[PDB]
Amino acid sequence: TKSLSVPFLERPKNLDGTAPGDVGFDPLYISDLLDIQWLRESEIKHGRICMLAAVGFIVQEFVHLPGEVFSNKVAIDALFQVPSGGLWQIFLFIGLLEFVMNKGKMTPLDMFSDPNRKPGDFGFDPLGLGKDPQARKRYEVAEIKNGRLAMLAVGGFIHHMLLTHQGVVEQLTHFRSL
Amino acid sequence: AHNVKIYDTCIGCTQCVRACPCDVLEMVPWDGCKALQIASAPRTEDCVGCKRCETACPTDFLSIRVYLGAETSRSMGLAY
Amino acid sequence: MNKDLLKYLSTAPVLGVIWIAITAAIIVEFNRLYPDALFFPL
Amino acid sequence: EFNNLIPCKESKIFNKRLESTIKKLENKLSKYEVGSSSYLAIKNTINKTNNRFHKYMESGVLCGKDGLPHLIADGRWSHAGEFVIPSLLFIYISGWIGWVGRGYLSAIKNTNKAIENEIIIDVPLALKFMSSGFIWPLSALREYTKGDLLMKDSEVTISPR
Amino acid sequence: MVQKGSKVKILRKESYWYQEIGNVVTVEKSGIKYPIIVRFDKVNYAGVNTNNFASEEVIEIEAP
Amino acid sequence: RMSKAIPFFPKPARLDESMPGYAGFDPLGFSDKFDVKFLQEAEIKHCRICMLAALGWVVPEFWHLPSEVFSNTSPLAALGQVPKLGLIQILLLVLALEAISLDKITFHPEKEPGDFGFDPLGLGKGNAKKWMQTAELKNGRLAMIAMGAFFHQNLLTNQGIFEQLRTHNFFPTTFPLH
Ligand code: CLA
Ligand code: CLA
Ligand code: CLA
Ligand SMILES: CC1=C(/C=C/C(C)=C/C=C/C(C)=C/C=C/C=C(C)/C=C/C=C(C)/C=C/C2=C(C)C[C@@H](O)CC2(C)C)C(C)(C)C[C@H](O)C1
Ligand SMILES: CC1=C(/C=C/C(C)=C/C=C/C(C)=C\C=C\C=C(C)\C=C\C=C(C)\C=C\C2=C(C)CCCC2(C)C)C(C)(C)CCC1
Ligand SMILES: CCCCCCCCCCCCO[C@@H]1O[C@H](CO)[C@@H](O[C@H]2O[C@H](CO)[C@@H](O)[C@H](O)[C@H]2O)[C@H](O)[C@H]1O
Repeated sequence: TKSLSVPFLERPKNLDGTAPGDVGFDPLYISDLLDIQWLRESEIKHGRICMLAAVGFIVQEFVHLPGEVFSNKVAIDALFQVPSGGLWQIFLFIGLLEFVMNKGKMTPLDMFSDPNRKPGDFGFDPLGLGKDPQARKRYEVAEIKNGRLAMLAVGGFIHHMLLTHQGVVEQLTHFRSL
Repeated sequence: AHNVKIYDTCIGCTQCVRACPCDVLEMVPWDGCKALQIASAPRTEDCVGCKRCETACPTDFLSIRVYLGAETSRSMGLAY
Repeated sequence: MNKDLLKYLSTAPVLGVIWIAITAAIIVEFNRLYPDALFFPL
Repeated sequence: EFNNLIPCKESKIFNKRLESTIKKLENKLSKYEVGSSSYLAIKNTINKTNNRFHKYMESGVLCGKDGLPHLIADGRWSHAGEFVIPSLLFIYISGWIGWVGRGYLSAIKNTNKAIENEIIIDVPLALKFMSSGFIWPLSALREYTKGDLLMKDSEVTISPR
Repeated sequence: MVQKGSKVKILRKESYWYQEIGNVVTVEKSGIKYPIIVRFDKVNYAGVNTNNFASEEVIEIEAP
Repeated sequence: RMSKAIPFFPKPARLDESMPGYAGFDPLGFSDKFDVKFLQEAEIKHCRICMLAALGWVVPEFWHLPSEVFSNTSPLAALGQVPKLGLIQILLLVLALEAISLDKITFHPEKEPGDFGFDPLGLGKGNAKKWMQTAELKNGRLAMIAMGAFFHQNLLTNQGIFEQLRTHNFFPTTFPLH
């Protein structure tokens, strides 16, 4: 009857230990307030963005596109340096992706209207890495664990940059304390 | 005197008669409803126009209706 | 968390006050950090 | 046009308002000791006042002969921030509140707790609707064309005529 | 045919529930001027949710 | 079942493959509420106006009437320059033509949308009707988009389309106009 990760709390009813990444961690019982399918989708999506963003923060410190506009090795400062017109094109393209990927079903009321729709699963496996059922099941957990880690990392990266105004690697090499 | 009329939607519940503080109303035999009775207003010269009868009536719209009219000492409720 | 207590926290006036207080706080905090916005800056 | 108005940065009355406001605050400041909490409070008001006047000066908002900002709300885009953009923001938010509230009402009518859920909110159900408000314009438009937005006149009660 | 369990639309204009739908509760024998008893979800201004109607004053929507 | 244009949306209920210019594209579902024949008439009328307007927008840059008054290659500027008596005559023609369209939709609802019996050369008579009907709509739809471009761009530049392309006046430096 108890949570696995927090053994002194009753297990949340919507966490049945089936979904990848489930160790019954929900001490605030958020999964009682909000729909678990929507929560799971949201978790994976936050993870995938942060995985890219983490890689983005590092690569942007070293590699750049041509021009002084696409310089700046601090990622938070680079946001305000690059052309604003370019940011709009990214935004509107993401909008199109969000619409197409979700087949125009973009809210907790309708996103999981089709029974076959599963959280995070857009049927995207070009190289066929998850052909093996057993391997795919491991990868599902790895995706979520890496996404979870990247979320916390990007939280760090951003707050470190706000505090120092140095790059990720720049800060490590020239570590200055508070 | 005030005019009191009873319409044919009456279900013979007796609540208007019971509500009336001036004994204006009474129940009389009828065929039109399951209760086999209808409200009647034989003594409207004693009606003060308080409309307690209408408050009591359960039908929609009302089956008893009070139209306020020519005032008398009785209808104005004067003890002087 | 206790279901009866949670039911009480779901009553109209309790949710009313909490939600209005959060909304009010948001407006206060916007005006505390970005004061005197007569118009959208552009 | 707007010959009766002038940019607030070009306005002598608008500038005099700054001077007179600050002059009053500096008189108030002189009554307190440097470093005291009172002194610092007055200094913050002086800084905040300066920031406000300079912000309006740099904005290109027009000033009247009173030396106060006057807003133009006729639709011209050079004053979009004064009314049109606030308006779009208001409509988006207010439409959201209305749309999610309408959605919740309809959901609970299809239950046995149609009345109970009005005075004791089903909070999970409410949050589901509240979360879904961001595309209310499209939702509302489709609902209208589907014939699901409105009841027929013959299906709503009316009084005698 | 209107009978117990029928959904009916109300056509009496002075009714609180004019043009609304109620549920038939019973139909009285014959000779009764208003034999169809209907129940509603909404209460009227007097607080009642039931009233008697004639056949002319109602029209059936659903079957039972 | 599904729309051709948007494969993850349902087919519009009141449109069919038999209709000219059908791609099953009606996501907002205006064909469900409004009369389809009326929408078809409306679409064709817009199509025809914009095709003439688009061509009329560009032809003066190559050749214009022999005078100083008809020499303004910016079309919205030209509107202010040309004789008012001339514009009045254009207006009266338009009013006359709309009187005929009004008469069609009011007193002759049997007639096909856009059908004024105007085919001097018999181009879409026999076994080319479906084709030409589609070609009319496709070219009209293109012109409608083109007129959106032409009008708004002229507002910015106060130039004709070819004058804008030639001078490379691609970006708005003039907004806001007022
Ligand atoms: C036109 C552009 C567009 C469109 C149509 C969509 C559409 C969608 N997005 Mg996407 N998104 C976009 C751009 C877009 N997105 C961009 C540019 C990013 C950054 C990469 C994202 C990142 C993103 C995330 C992380 C998530 C979505 C989700 C969604 C879905 C729910 C949207 C919603 O309810 O938002 C309305 C907004 C709200 C209800 C509240 C958030 C308010 C703002 C926008 C951001 C909050 C920031 C703040 C710091 C949050 C933390 C505060 C505190 C708790 C610590 C919907 C399919 C969600 C989803 O799929 O869940 C299942 C989801 O979790 N999107
Ligand atoms: C979801 C709730 C909702 C919606 C969609 C509407 C919509 C409307 N109202 Mg109604 N109204 C409401 C609640 C709502 N109202 C409430 C609670 C009251 C009592 C104060 C009223 C009292 C009222 C009056 C007196 C009038 C309207 C009118 C209208 C119409 C025009 C807009 C307007 O004047 O609003 C004005 C309404 C207000 C200023 C009241 C405040 C609205 C509150 C803040 C909304 C409550 C939201 C709810 C608590 C959210 C919970 C959702 C959550 C559980 C998911 C429009 C159909 C007018 C009309 O008939 O035009 C044809 C009109 O004269 N309304
Ligand atoms: C301008 C008028 C116009 C009209 C009346 C139509 C009408 C139609 N189109 Mg066509 N279409 C148009 C332009 C138009 N289209 C353009 C420019 C394109 C190129 C993208 C297309 C591409 C297209 C395809 C691929 C298909 C259609 C189809 C259809 C039919 C079904 C969809 C529908 O109901 O749209 C009605 C929608 C609108 C009129 C747009 C909505 C307008 C906004 C949201 C409201 C406000 C607009 C504006 C501000 C009002 C100004 C008023 C004025 C006084 C200034 C219907 C006959 C389908 C069909 O079956 O063909 C037979 C179909 O498959 N259209
Ligand atoms: C200006 C000009 C230049 C021209 C600039 C030009 C050519 C460069 C354009 C660069 C573009 C193509 C980059 C594209 C940007 C790609 C973005 C960043 C992708 C966003 C991905 C998201 C973040 C997905 C998130 C999500 C995922 C993870 C999962 C989904 O479920 C949900 C969503 C939410 C979609 C130069 C270079 C010539 C120099 C000169 O000096 C000036
Ligand atoms: C632009 C502009 C202007 C003007 C404007 C105008 C003039 C307007 C009008 C408008 C109009 C004339 C309108 C109308 C309308 C109508 C109707 C008929 C409506 C309806 C609606 C509805 C039905 C809705 C519903 C809803 C939603 C959608 C959301 C949520 C809630 C609800 C449910 C309520 C000005 C100058 C001021 C300023 C500048 C700009
Ligand atoms: C002339 C002006 C040109 C500019 C027009 C720009 C608009 C472009 C339209 C894109 C297509 C929109 O199509 C519209 O999508 C939304 C989803 O976003 C659908 O909406 C559906 O899903 C949303 C959320 O997923 C639900 O809240 C809603 O109840 C449901 O109807 C509509 O059923 C569909 O009609």
